[PDB]
Formats: sequence, structure tokens, C-alpha cells
Amino acid sequence: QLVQSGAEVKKPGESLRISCKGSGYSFTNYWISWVRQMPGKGLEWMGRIDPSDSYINYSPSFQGHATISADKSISTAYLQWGSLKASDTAMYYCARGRNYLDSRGRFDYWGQGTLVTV
Amino acid sequence: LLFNKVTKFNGLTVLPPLLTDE
Amino acid sequence: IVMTQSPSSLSASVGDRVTITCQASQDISNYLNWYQQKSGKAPKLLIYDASNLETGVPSRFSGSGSGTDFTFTISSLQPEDIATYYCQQYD
Amino acid sequence: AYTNSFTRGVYYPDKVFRSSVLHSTQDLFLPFFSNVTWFHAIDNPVLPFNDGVYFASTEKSNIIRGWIFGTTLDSKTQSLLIVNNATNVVIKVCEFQFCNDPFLDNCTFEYVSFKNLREFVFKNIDGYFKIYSKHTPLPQGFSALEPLVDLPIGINITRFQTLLAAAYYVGYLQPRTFLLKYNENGTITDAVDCALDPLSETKCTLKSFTVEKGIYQTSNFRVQPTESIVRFPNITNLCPFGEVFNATRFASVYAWNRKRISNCVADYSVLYNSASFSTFKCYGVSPTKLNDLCFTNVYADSFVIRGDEVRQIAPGQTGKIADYNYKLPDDFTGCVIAWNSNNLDSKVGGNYNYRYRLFRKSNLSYGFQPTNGVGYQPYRVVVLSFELATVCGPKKSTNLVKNKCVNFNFNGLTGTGVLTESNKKFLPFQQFGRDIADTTDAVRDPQTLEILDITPCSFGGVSVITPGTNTSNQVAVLYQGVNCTEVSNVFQTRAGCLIGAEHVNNSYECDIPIGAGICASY
Amino acid sequence: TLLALHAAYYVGYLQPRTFLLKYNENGTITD
Amino acid sequence: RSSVLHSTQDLFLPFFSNVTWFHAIRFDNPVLPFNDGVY
Ligand SMILES: *[C@@H]1O[C@H](CO)[C@@H](O)[C@H](O)[C@H]1NC(C)=O
Ligand SMILES: *[C@@H]1O[C@H](CO)[C@@H](O)[C@H](O)[C@H]1NC(C)=O
Ligand SMILES: *[C@@H]1O[C@H](CO)[C@@H](O)[C@H](O)[C@H]1NC(C)=O
Ligand SMILES: *[C@@H]1O[C@H](CO)[C@@H](O)[C@H](O)[C@H]1NC(C)=O
Ligand SMILES: *[C@@H]1O[C@H](CO)[C@@H](O)[C@H](O)[C@H]1NC(C)=O
Repeated sequence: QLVQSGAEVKKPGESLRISCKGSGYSFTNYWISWVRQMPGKGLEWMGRIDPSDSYINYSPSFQGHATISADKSISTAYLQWGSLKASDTAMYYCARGRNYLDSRGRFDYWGQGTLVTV
Repeated sequence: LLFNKVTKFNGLTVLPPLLTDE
Repeated sequence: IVMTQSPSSLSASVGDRVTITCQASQDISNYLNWYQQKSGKAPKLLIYDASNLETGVPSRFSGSGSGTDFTFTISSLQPEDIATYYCQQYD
Repeated sequence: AYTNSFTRGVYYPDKVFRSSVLHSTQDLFLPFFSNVTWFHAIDNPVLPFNDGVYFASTEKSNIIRGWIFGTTLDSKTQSLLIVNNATNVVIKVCEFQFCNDPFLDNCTFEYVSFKNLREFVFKNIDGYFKIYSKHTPLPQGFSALEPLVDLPIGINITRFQTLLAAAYYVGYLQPRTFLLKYNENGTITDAVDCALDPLSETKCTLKSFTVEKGIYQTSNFRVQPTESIVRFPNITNLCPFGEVFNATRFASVYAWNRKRISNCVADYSVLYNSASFSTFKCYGVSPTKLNDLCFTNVYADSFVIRGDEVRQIAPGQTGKIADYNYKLPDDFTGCVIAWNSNNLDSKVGGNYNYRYRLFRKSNLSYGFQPTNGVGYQPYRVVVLSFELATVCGPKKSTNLVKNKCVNFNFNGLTGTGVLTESNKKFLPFQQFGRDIADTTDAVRDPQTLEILDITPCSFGGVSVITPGTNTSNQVAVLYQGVNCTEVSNVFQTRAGCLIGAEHVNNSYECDIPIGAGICASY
Repeated sequence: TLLALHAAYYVGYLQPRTFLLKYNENGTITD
Repeated sequence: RSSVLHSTQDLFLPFFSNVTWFHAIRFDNPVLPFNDGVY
């Protein structure tokens, strides 16, 4: 299981941070993919980050709205936004990618819970 | 007979004579 | 993971404004759902992305809310809108 | 309160000397008879500064001793501290720390140079902050303003605020052509605004003040386009994609079907919008230009493979299955689409009809359990390949409006004008319509088959009918070639609209030729 | 050209000739 | 176009040309070259 945070109890106007923590394996040694989904239709895929080589495959539909940052001090992947607006209603998937020893990509595990609100 | 025998807008303006044909 | 909807019950005339709310727990980003579901059938889900507007969606349906609560307002009840609106939990 | 600045704001545009010349300069000026807002300081809110302001005042005590320009006034935007202590016009362009209300009773630049009118015209051109003035003890007169001082500050200012320790005006200067009148000594004795009244631009064209009785082509009349009309044929010729994705049976992995798509229109916008399709990866094309551009030789490859093989079919991928099943080109252009089909293409007992090749010489069953992974579930894959004609997206489709100058665009051709219902018939293959001059003269819209012409916008000349300035000041305005419903007493004739004058059923030997029959007089 | 295996047809050749047309009021070529 | 004498310059069969008649009643494969279009 991958551990994230649950819903809201808080007033608007506050800044906040999320996390996507894995257990039983090295988080920085596994590919992490961020997939965006929110109420009404299917998914959107923006890209993935590999902290080992900083290789980013940006989806063409992405227009540089959500900055991508990494924290090597704590070896944890965090997502931040440069400029927040009221029209930022999106949810982000976090899942384990293909293994380092495996040259074939697959999506075997999906998130456990983040029901999202600001 | 003379009128019958004698036989667009792209910047050129054929402005009429004041003295009309009539 | 617990879900609650308010108000539990309400009484109003035909065409009156209808407002419902859906509540939450913890710390999170920003995105949550609403579904149109019958008594025992599959849910339905009209507008998408909450920041993009789908072509062909009637403008009479809209959503709002910030911080904790979500406000869905029914300006006029319709014969095709007779169902219960569910905010649904998944990941 | 508002008042009328009759002929105020006429300074010297240059230090150039001129004698007895009617010189026309297109310099920014306060327009004649403009709207000047009289202020009373009994407060002093911030005031606008567009292209300078024609200031003015009438004080017998010199109560105004402060200017504050700029935007922020917090020592960030360059403000000014012009002050007049009745002995010298000292000009401080430095920065002072202003509080909520600047005190009455680090600097960058410092500089020193009832029965009175104190005009203080400003300007800002080429970073040359001029400060004019004229003290002639608002009447029906005329007084030119000499360039008292000039300041090469070279900064941008767009707001100011007169400040004192009770009648301070403001103005609005606009880039108005303006005809001057110098006397022998080289000062300005009279002036003429240009876009004030038809006689004003008459004076502009003649570059004189004593206009004679006549008609002058001061400018030309033009009807600008109102909206845009872009039309494309019906989308009724949709591509038969409904029966392709909804087929009961699909081909095998080794027998992937390839189909040509042509002579149809498909809305790919909804296709890439909704994502019931699990994977949507595009290479070599921009989704931004998908709705704006279309491709040639579009091919669709549809097949069903397991989940974990989706990423193996990609450039720069090495493996047994990828090399021995299907090789993608290095310059692959298109999109790869794969979606789950376990709900409709899976059975509990298992399907043995799927077979695979074990050995191959050279390059060009399944266990169904509820706990099995997604990669083992069957996935439908459709790949659209594009090459950089007859198949294109709907792009833009706007309705049709007639009897109004618009920007019509039929099937991809430009042109602006007014569309008219017609009667002449075409041949079924014919679309255009031209006269001897080889210019479009008619058209059939791409949606329906009705024939509508194209006639140019109602343009023409616009002349001013005047008596002499020594005789009258109100004038008529001819409009050439255009009827008088596009543009006082309107009057229509073959010459066109003649706003300003009055029709007379009588007739005299005329004096001012109008055109196409009419003459004007006074 | 191929026919129906178990008639005075022509064959011409085209070349770039200047050529003056005569349309009628219906947009077809009458001369 | 309507009631205009328009002069175009492109591929045509020239007037009164020596058009090569053929008989449809050598004839197993009556192939002839396609040079610049055929009337
Ligand atoms: C005189 O000039 C000084 C210097 O700018 C200014 O501070 C002052 O307000 C002016 N007037 C008087 C009465 O001192
Ligand atoms: C185009 O479609 C409209 C309705 O969508 C129809 O009324 C019209 O006749 C069509 N045009 C044709 C068939 O030329
Ligand atoms: C001006 O427009 C009206 C309405 O379209 C038209 O009836 C009239 O004939 C036009 N003017 C002239 C001189 O034709
Ligand atoms: C043009 O075509 C119409 C078809 O209704 C025909 O009646 C007419 O004779 C033709 N020739 C003309 C109008 O000169
Ligand atoms: C056409 O060509 C043939 C030989 O190829 C020639 O005998 C004949 O005279 C030509 N036709 C005319 C009208 O000259």
C-alpha cells in the first residue's frame, strides 16, 4: 500500500503540502508517475520524473502551469505550484513504475486514498 | 440608340458627373 | 474513511432552489466529485475537470465550494433529474 | 464641474523659428472645445496624465506650490517635486518620502531655473519632459505658450496630482493634426483644430484659415468589417468510427487490421478529451494544432494485446516481444491509444482462440483469475499514423449573416464585404463567381446550395460643403457613392449621403457642385 | 483501355495550347 | 463565369488534330503511351 492523506477540515486561503510515501522499498529507486483525474471523465497524463537523471517527458498539452520540484535532502517527491488560482481543481495519481532491473514498463499498483479539496 | 450602342470597386471610385446623363 | 451528506431531509415546493453539501477530514490539494445515481443503477457524471468546461453540457449545472464544503445548487427540478446526488469516495 | 476650453492648449511644437507661415504639425494637443474638468480644493485626489495636461489657474495669491507625479509615491516610481516660491520656477525631480498626505507648509535629481492666468502645459516625447507656460492677465481669446523650460529626464510618467498649502484644472492631449498660424515676429496668433468639425479638416487639407466657398475632398469614407463569417460543409459526412470501436469481434495479435481513413470528417477533440482510453501517447504531432491543422494519409491500426506490452511498442525500446512482434519506425508520427476491454472481451472459462508464434527466423493459454494483474488483462490498442489531404477536422464553423460588411471565409478563402441574396444559377461542380476583372462576384456556401453574391463594402469619398469662413461656420458633409443609411438632415442622391443640408424642391443656378445632380448653397 | 472480353472510339493527345473559352449565362461552355 | 470570353492556357486536344482512331470489333493488348493526357 502507498500512503497519502485524506480529506479536508480547514478554512480557505491556506497553503498546504501533500506526500506520496511508499513502504518496504526504496522510493527513489522506483519510477513514480503522476496522473491527473477529476470529476467527469477519464485521466490526463502530464509526465514522469526520474530523480536519478532528472529526465522529464513533458506532455505537449502541459503549458508549464504546475512546476515540478524534488527534495534530495529527504529523498521524498513533493509537488508544488508556482501560482495558485481558484481554477486549480485537479487530483494527482502516484504509482510505482517499472523496476530498475526490468526494461518493460507496467502499472501494477495504484493509490490507496486522496480525496481532494481546496 | 447612341446610349445603347456604347457599351469592380477595388479602390477606384467612378464618381458620377454632377451633370447626370439626364 | 467516512462520508456524510447534508441536509438529511428537506421540504420545498416545485421549482424551489435545492442545495446539498458534502464534508471532509484532513489535509489535501483540490478536487472532488459529484455523481447522479438512481436507486440501484450506475452513477452518472456530467461536467468534467472543474477548470475546463465541456461542450454540450447545459450551463444550468454548476459546482462550487472552497476549504471544506461543496455546494451544488439545483435552480429548477427536471423530470430527467429525479435521482440522488452522491459525492463518491475513490482514489 | 466641467467647462469648455475653447482654443486653449496651443503652444510652440518646436524652437524652430517661422515667419508668416501656415505650418501644419501633427503634434499631440488638447483638442479644441474639449472637456476640461474644473477642480476645487475644498480635496486633491490623483489626476490623470495621458499625453500631458493643459493646466490653468486664476489666483491672485499664488496658493499652488506643489506637484507630485508618478504612480506609487513610495520612493519606488520616480516622482517630481515642482515648487514655485514666487521668485524662481525651481524643479525637483528627486524622490521624497511621502506619507499618507505629503507634508505642506535620498534624492536623484535636483534642478533650478483673480487677475492672472497660469497655464502650465506639459508634454512627454522622446524622454524630453517639456514644461510650457503663459501668464496673460477661460476667455474667448487665444494665447500661445512658450517653452519656458525643458527637462531631459527620460522617464515615464502617467499620473500626477496638483498639491497646495483652489481652482486647478486638468487636460487630455491626443495626437491631433493641427494647423498653426505664425505672425511676422514668429509667435502664434491663431490656430485650427483638425478633427473638430468638417470645416476643421477642410482647413487641415487646405492648410489655411480663410476657406473659400466650395467643396473639398477632406478624406474618404470607409465601412470597416463588423464580424467574421467562417463556413465549412456539413459534418454529416462523419467517419464511420462508431462501428469500428463497437465491433463484436476483433482480429488476432498477429493479424492486426490496417484501415485507410479518407473522404470524411472526424472530431478528434472529444477523442483526446475523454479518457476511457487508458493510454494516449502522441509523437511527432502537436495537440495544439490538431484542431487547427489536418494530416495526409491517415492510417488506423487496431489490435488487442496484453497490458504490459503497451510501452514496449515505442521508439528506443529493446526486448524479445518488441523485436519479434512489431517494430516502430524511428520517425514514427501519430498517436498510440490503448484501453481496457476486460468487461466485454473476457470470459471466466478462458478463450483458447488466441495463438502466438514461438519461433521466427528474421524480422520484418491465458490464465483468467480474479486476482490476476492488469498487465495480464486484454487491452484494445488503436494506433493512428499520420504523414506530413481530403480528410480534415471540422476546424471552425460559424453561422451566416448577410446584408452587413463581414469577413466571410468560404472553404478557406479570405475576403471581406456584404453578402446579397442572388438568383443566377450555377453548375453543380462550380463554386466561385467572377466578372471580367477576375474578382469574386458570387459564391455558394459550403453547407447549403443557395447562391449569394459578394459586393464590396460601401466605401467612397467624403467631401465638406462650406461657404467662406467669413460667411458661415456650419457646414454640410457629402458622402460619395455610399447610400445615406450607413451615415443634421440626411439626404440621399446618386452622389450619396449629404448629411448637414436641407432638401429644397425649388432650384436655382447653383454655386457649390455636389455631384450626380444636387448642388449646395447657403 | 480495356473492353469486355467474351464501336468507333477515339484517342487523342494533350499539349499546352493557349485557348479562348466562351461561357453562357449558366456557366457552361457553348463555343 | 457568366457570358465572358476567358482565355486559359493548359493541356488541351488541339482543334482539328489527327486523333488516332481505334477499332474495337494488336487488339489483345492495344496499349498506347500516356504523354500529357488523352482525350
Ligand atoms: C520653497 O521651496 C522649498 C524647497 O523645495 C519648499 O520646500 C517650500 O515648500 C517652498 N515654499 C516655502 C514657503 O518655503
Ligand atoms: C446540412 O445540414 C443541415 C442540417 O444539419 C441540413 O438542413 C442541410 O440541408 C444540409 N446541407 C445539404 C444537405 O446540402
Ligand atoms: C441604401 O441601402 C438601402 C437598404 O439596403 C437600399 O434600399 C438603397 O437602395 C441603398 N441606396 C442606394 C442609393 O441604392
Ligand atoms: C440555363 O439553365 C436553365 C435550367 O432551368 C434553362 O431553363 C435555361 O434555358 C438555360 N439558359 C439560359 C438561362 O440562358
Ligand atoms: C494523319 O496522319 C496520317 C499518317 O499518320 C496521314 O496519312 C494523314 O494525312 C493525317 N491526317 C490529315 C488530315 O492530314
